[PDB]
Amino acid sequence: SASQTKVTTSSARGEIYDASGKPLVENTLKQVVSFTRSNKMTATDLKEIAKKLLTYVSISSPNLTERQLADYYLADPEIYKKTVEALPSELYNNAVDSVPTSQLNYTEDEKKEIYLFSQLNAVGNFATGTIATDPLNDSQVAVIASISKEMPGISISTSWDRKILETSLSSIVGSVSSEKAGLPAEEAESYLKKGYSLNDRVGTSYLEKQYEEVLQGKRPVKEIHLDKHGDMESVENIEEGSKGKNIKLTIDLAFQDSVDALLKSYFNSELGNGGAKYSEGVYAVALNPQTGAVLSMSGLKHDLKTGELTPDSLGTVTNVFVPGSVVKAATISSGWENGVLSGNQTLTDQPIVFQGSAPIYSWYKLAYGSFPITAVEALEYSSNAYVVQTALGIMGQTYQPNMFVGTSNLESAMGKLRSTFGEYGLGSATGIDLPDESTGLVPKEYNFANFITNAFGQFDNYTPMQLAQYVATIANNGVRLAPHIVEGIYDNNDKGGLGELIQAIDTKEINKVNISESDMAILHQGFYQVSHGTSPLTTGRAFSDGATVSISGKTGTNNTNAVAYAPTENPQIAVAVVFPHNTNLTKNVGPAIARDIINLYNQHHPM
Ligand SMILES: [Zn+2]
Repeated sequence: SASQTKVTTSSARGEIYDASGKPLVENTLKQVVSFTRSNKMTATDLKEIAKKLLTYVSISSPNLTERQLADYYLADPEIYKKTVEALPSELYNNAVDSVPTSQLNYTEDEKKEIYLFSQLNAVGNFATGTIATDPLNDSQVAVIASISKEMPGISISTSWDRKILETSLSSIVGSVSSEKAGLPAEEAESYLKKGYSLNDRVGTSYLEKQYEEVLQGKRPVKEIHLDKHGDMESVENIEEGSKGKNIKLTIDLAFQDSVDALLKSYFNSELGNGGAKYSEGVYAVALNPQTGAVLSMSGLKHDLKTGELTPDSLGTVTNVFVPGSVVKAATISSGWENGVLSGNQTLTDQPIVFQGSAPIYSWYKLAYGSFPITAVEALEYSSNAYVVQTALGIMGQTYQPNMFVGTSNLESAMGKLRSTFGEYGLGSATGIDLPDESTGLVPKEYNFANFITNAFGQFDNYTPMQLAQYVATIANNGVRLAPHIVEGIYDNNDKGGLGELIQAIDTKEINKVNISESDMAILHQGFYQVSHGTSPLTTGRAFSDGATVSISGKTGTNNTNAVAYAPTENPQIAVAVVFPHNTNLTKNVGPAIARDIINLYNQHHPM
């Protein structure tokens, strides 16, 4: 029978780099007081160590918990034997812990040695823990190092402050927990199970959290074995510690910055002319449709209460917007999957009149009367009649003007429409490499009118990322890919910086949309004619106006959203622009913004 026990110490966190290698985070090296605890140190011994250490360190904002107050009170061996004396070893510690009031009389200078006592008390037997204090300077550290021998247990070691660098990707990088705030409390149990200490610093937000396993530094491990009582025999080493592995993003700072500037430019323009007065902002996501790589995620928040403009790149994955007409492709796709439409089917474009409700029109209203229209043309002219007749078909009915609609098949129809939408990413999880994306506002309580509006993008709300995946799906011929913001995992070179490739994050297929290849080609013809058409009803000629490459896309019609991919023949970029609640009917900047993003990218990475 011999006693076994192993202790661990954390290392430097890996760093985060943009597509070109610029660092986005900083490990600033610092020196800290460390404490190594022995099974032999009593609480009175620990008290004596705190008081000696208080002469050398500064303690500013001590926020002691009752648990800590009581531990310090009960340290006195005589006062512990007395407090349990009046009660009706671990169970005996906890019951005696509910026996004293925390209304104790400790001077402010007293509260300081209680804080330190706490820090020493938190360190497990034989382990080496950090003793959090105010920043120590070079001279202050040299004093402590020289008188360490007088406080057995105390030493000076090297730690690291984590800081985020001022860039447009600073919001996406996320946060890491302090060594004082320690391991996050509502998750403490699930980390201890993994191997983490109590005062470890771990990603609590966005990328730091998502790639925690990659960024966390490898630990140096030591074993200690115990004799008879459980006392230290010798201190043997198992594993030598190293800096965490690095991650490189798919986003390039230069490009991201130029998209932010372009969004601000268009937003102010629209704000100035009054069109954007009640608009919450403008968001843009550009993806690579062959891989799912995220090329930029930009956002500009306009506060409707003060008026201020602030960056909001996370809005692309957390905020939801009515999509408008850009979703017409997904509704037509649903008609094909549910046997309502056959290839490029001709419908009458007519006002849609249901009993007990206002007629439904398209943007051109009555200007051309009723006329035959194909699926290609339905996308090109952005026809509501077409998608409304399609939706009504999914519900099992043929449109006749003035019809009373039976709603016996409404849950089934809505389910089928949303199911198709979900295949494109609209209302479902995108797969993106962040801990918590919104999946959109998809209401479970709805009626017939809602089902119909949903068909032309006027009910379910989606995020800008979902809308980008949708059009990247069309660009990738129906094969929907998980977006990823990280490109590969990287080693470190000789002095803690971007070394060589460990594991390139590879493409992930999620599903393939259940439509024919020729049906997918009909959606491609539609999206092309939106931008290249010659009809008075053609809706997106602005996509082509000064384009350096051939753009295909779809406008959203209040609402000035747009989606696009390019080049048409061999798509390498797919973009979604979300510009909610813009009242300018005159000129539609949605397509213009998407074109410019695509031009921006083409100038940066030639296609
Ligand atoms: Zn051993």
